[PDB]
Amino acid sequence: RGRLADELSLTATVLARELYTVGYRLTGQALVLSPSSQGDGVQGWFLCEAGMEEICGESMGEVRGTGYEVNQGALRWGACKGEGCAPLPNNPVLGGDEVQVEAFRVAYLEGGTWKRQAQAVNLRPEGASPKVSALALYLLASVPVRGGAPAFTPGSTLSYPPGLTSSLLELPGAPNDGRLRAEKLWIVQTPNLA
Amino acid sequence: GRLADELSLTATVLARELYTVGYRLTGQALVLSPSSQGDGVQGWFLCEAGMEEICMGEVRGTGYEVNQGALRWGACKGEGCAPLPNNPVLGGDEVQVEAFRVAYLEGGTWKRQAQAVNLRPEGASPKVSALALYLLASVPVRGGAPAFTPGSTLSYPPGLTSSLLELPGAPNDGRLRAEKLWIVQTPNLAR
Repeated sequence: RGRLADELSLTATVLARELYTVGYRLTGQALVLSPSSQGDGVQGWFLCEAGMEEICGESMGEVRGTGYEVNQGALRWGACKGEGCAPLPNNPVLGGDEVQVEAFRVAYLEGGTWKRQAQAVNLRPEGASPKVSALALYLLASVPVRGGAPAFTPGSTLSYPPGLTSSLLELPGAPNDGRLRAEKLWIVQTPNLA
Repeated sequence: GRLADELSLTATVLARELYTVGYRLTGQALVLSPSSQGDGVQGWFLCEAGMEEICMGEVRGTGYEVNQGALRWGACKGEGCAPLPNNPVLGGDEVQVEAFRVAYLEGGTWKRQAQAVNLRPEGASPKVSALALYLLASVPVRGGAPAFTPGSTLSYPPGLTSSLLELPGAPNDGRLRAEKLWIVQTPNLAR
């Protein structure tokens, strides 16, 4: 609980709902993961079925894309239509003001091993390549608080699934600036990529 | 602003959920319960595998209302289940949610009144094309903020008004206030 924790929970509900659908009834490129020291990027595509997803409203039987990235302390989102469309991530989700997003990490689970590396998933009639069963997403954010907060250790509040470690996620340190910090790790199943 | 961003995130969560109300459902799909003191909405839909994590071939319910300065959500499983709102979405502490309102669009006319939507194989009764949702929230801010007028920042569609929504006043208590109006299309309730 806490205002910032509640905002991170909202953010996770938005991203999880969107990413669960990636690959849905799709042939071709379904996911691209672009981890970097500056923040990770994730793009995904899926086929729209009428009635299921709001953004599909005008794209029945058509491919849609989705993308998330962090830039200048803000997590941003974009959406597009068309096979292989490049989302432009210009819609604010969280941060870039009082709230600073200090880390955004995405790892993936392939055959029981967690990885964080450049990766593209292609769905072929024979199957997915590689087979990705889940994504792990991590956010660290900070905000000012009158009187300061004690120094926060990223990773200290997480419950990891089997095989996932702070070392893989490359969690940053926290600058000694008195700000209130909160973090969130969440796992999103990706049955359409598996 | 930070509070505006928190209202945007909340709107996204609610929209994505309410858009699915009525999906492949026969029977009661939606109940709207407005009041001058705050609105409630409940809805039901069929779960199809691979649509959502929480979901196969079973009816689910979903509900929202404000209680004690928090917008809360509830869920249930089963035909006719009551989704008792039991978890905070936004507010209930530093953030206070002061108003939640839901209106509906029926044949070109925006309405806000007690209403249930029923779905039959032939179609919906009444035929609801969209919902409009409104939130007002406040937070403390060092140095205070000026007096806010609810409705003052909204872009309304034609026929939707502050009077229709029964928007409240705001006290001149120095808290920072923000509001959001958003429209959710409801094609499953329009067929």
